[PDB]
Amino acid sequence: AVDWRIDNILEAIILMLPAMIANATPVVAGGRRPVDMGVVLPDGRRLLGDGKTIEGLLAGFAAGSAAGVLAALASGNMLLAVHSPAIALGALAGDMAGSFVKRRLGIERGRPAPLLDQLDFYLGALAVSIALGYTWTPRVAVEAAAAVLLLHLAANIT
Amino acid sequence: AVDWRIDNILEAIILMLPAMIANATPVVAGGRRPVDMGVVLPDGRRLLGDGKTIEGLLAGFAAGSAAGVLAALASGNMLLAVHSPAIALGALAGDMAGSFVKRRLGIERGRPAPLLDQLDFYLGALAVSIALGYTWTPRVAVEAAAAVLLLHLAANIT
Ligand SMILES: Nc1ccn([C@@H]2O[C@H](COP(=O)(O)OP(=O)(O)OP(=O)(O)O)[C@@H](O)[C@H]2O)c(=O)n1
Ligand SMILES: Nc1ccn([C@@H]2O[C@H](COP(=O)(O)OP(=O)(O)OP(=O)(O)O)[C@@H](O)[C@H]2O)c(=O)n1
Ligand SMILES: [K+]
Ligand SMILES: [K+]
Ligand SMILES: [Mg+2]
Ligand SMILES: [Mg+2]
Ligand SMILES: [Mg+2]
Ligand SMILES: [Mg+2]
Ligand SMILES: [Mg+2]
Ligand SMILES: [Mg+2]
Repeated sequence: AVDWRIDNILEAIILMLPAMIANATPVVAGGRRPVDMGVVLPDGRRLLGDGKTIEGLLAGFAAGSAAGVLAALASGNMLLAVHSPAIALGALAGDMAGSFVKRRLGIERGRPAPLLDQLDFYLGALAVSIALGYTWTPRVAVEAAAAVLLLHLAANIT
Repeated sequence: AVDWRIDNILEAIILMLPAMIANATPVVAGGRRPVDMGVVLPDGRRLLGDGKTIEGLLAGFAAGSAAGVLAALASGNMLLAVHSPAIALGALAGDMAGSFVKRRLGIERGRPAPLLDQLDFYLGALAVSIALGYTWTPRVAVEAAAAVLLLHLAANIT
């Protein structure tokens, strides 16, 4: 069950799974057309870099929308099918905002920014869910962030 | 005033100011003897790197202890003079743990790891305060973290 007060970790995980899926899909869908059209800024660095492709955004968005159907059916909350596309967009925007910040700091495309690399999409998606009218408790907002960390390190321990 | 339930941002700021001061002091005190004795690990990277010096740790510890005297006098809570050295140590340990993680990821000494570079000392200090018996609310734990970010970006906007 998902209501407007996100106050347990399973409910956060249901709400956020479209974002997680939107964030993870571009690594398999590939892509080769950069969102930033290859633009370099006056600091010598790409605006976003090659890691952000238009095929990535579309597959991520498509995947997040499809997952929100599953979130809506699993939870009985049909609003999840309407909200999950917007949340997917926030996840995708936050991942790009993180790449933007890495480039401005001189961090080359692909080099690790620990914490930021794992949480940027979560923070964009979280921001959108709040713009949509959801209230998070701070504890469950922290737990979900740590659950994102645990699964990323869970993805790499396998 | 500082009690055992850290539940407002000013009380968190008083408790944490020794850690902030412990974390900031090594950048001026210099230092040239690495904590890691120059050891390189089998992955080819330094254990900690040159950025962690023994003079840094001592000046940081000294500074954090001195600040806890000010925290104890400002708040009327004499236990702050006893706790602030341990909290300073947690701040120093967390900053080293962050450098450790950067080296294992191939991030060279001094290259930016945004978020991690600003929060590692806060997380060590927070861990020690909880080991000491303090309870944080999640909201004030998040606020203080964002206040650390805001001041670091405040340090750089001046
Ligand atoms: N909008 C996106 C997001 C990611 N990806 C693909 O997924 C990979 C991994 O994503 P990410 O780790 O975020 O990109 P990085 O290669 O690490 O680049 P950056 O340093 O900007 O994070 C990218 O290389 C890219 O192949 C994509 O095509 N389009
Ligand atoms: N225990 C410490 C902590 C820091 N410093 C000094 O303060 C500077 C800045 O601290 P920090 O940013 O944490 O070190 P970095 O140079 O960025 O190295 P790292 O990549 O490991 O973070 C260091 O270069 C070093 O001169 C020190 O001497 N001893
Ligand atoms: K990323
Ligand atoms: K640091
Ligand atoms: Mg609820
Ligand atoms: Mg670049
Ligand atoms: Mg990456
Ligand atoms: Mg209190
Ligand atoms: Mg090294
Ligand atoms: Mg640094």
